[PDB]
Amino acid sequence: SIDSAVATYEGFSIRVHKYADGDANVQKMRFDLLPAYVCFNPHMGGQFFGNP
Amino acid sequence: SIDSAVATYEGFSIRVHKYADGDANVQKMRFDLLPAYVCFNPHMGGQFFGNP
Amino acid sequence: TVLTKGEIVLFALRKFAIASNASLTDVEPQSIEDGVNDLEDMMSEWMINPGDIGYAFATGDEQPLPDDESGLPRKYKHAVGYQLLLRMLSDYSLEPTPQVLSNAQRSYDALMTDTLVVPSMRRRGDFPVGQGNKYDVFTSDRYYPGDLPLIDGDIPNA
Amino acid sequence: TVLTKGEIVLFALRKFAIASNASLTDVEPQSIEDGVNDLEDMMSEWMINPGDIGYAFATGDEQPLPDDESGLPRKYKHAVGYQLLLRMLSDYSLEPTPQVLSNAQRSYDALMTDTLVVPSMRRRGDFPVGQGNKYDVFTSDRYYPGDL
Amino acid sequence: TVLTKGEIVLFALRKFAIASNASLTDVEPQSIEDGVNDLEDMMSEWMINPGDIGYAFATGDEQPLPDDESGLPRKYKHAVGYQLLLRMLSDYSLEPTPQVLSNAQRSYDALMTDTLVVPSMRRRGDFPVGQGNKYDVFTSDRYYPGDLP
Repeated sequence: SIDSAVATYEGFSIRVHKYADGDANVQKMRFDLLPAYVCFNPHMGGQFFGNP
Repeated sequence: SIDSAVATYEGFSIRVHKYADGDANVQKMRFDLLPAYVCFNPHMGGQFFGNP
Repeated sequence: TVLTKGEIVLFALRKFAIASNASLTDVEPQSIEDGVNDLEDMMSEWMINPGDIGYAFATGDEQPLPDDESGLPRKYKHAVGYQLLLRMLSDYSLEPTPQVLSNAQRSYDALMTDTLVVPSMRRRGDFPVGQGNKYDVFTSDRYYPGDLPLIDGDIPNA
Repeated sequence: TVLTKGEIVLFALRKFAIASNASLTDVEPQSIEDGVNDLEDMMSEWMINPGDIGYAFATGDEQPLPDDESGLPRKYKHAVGYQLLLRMLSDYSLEPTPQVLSNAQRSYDALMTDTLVVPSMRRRGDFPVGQGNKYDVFTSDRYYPGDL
Repeated sequence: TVLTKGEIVLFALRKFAIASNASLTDVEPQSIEDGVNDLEDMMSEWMINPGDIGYAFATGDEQPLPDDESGLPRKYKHAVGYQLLLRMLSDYSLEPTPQVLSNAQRSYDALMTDTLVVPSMRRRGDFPVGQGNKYDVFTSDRYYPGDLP
């Protein structure tokens, strides 16, 4: 029971929540996102620099 | 994200909110109005009494 | 008439004839002190099963004394005395008798009868209230209360 | 007030017919040491079947002493003492009377009454929640979580 | 406060009052080693019916000593001592009292409760997983896998 919506920005979805504090009479919002990472094979990447 | 309504009385609108902060069968209500006052020229009003 | 702590142990000793008023032999004060301590401990332990019955516990670091009042009414003296007497027979290497056991059981039943309370079952809270009660959509009287809902707020993942 | 170790041992000894003013006998230090060690072992095993009663153990390899503080509430004294007496009685080749057994059982039941659990099992997790509470807006779950 | 193998034997002797600190008559040292051997063999057989409880065995060609660390927690002391006492009373031509039997039974039941384990039955492996599980995303989703290994 909290008002919410979903936004999109370059194929990334971000959930926005809107709620308020009663006694203090203050409104606030928040944006969240939850990522996850993998590394399949370390032998397929690295760093390259100009050789002498 | 708080249930509310608007009540009218002699052309004055009052905002009412209900919330349930606390976890002991404790509910809360509040009614509010914000007034604005201006004085144009003090030389056009005042107090008057009787005279002997 | 106030019921002193020290009167209970004397009542028990008189009842089982260990030491009485008209006795050519009497027990030392150390045994009386131990009996008062045992009474205090048993009254502390009675807070759970028999429940509070108004006993006056010693306040602070002060030790119990036989001359201090206990706050117990007169109607509880027999029950408390029988319970204490049964709890402090093995101190003197003795054994109870069937008549004393029956008297103790009867006194305990009398004590438990007075403090008996039978709770009642309240309605669930999702139980409809009939149209005959003339409820209103204005209020939440359409159902019985006692649900404690809507504790939402911060601290997410709920 | 404050309940210390050893005083429970003295209570058990006095309650049975050993080392009491009524019998005019005197307490012997070997009995005190044996009682303290038996109390330590008994509480260590009591950590299992009864939940806990807030006993205080020795920290490190320091030996227990009769002047130490057990930390138990005074409402467990009779139960602990009666159990400890029942465990000591075999040392002096003595058998208990039925009244002592009844007193110990009553004290143990009183102790057990104050340590109930009643887990109150919850729903499964695939159990549907009703449509009457409007699981689209008022709540987020469409099925019960079932665990924490 | 480590628990030694010799302390359990002393506890077993004191409990039935065969010998104690104030006995005025103590047992010969051979009985102590006999009790240690009996305890070791009792644990060897306890490896079968009850679960292992962390006992330390004299691995190698050596033999146990009364000053060797047992490795048991203090909570098992009464249980082990009572069981050993019941095992070795007949050595001295005696007979246990009902209270000792009840105490030993209570301690043994406490140990059993502490070491209890309850298996959970898995599905056979020919059980059809429901269509509502989206069973074409991983393997062992068209049917349950069953017990592993």
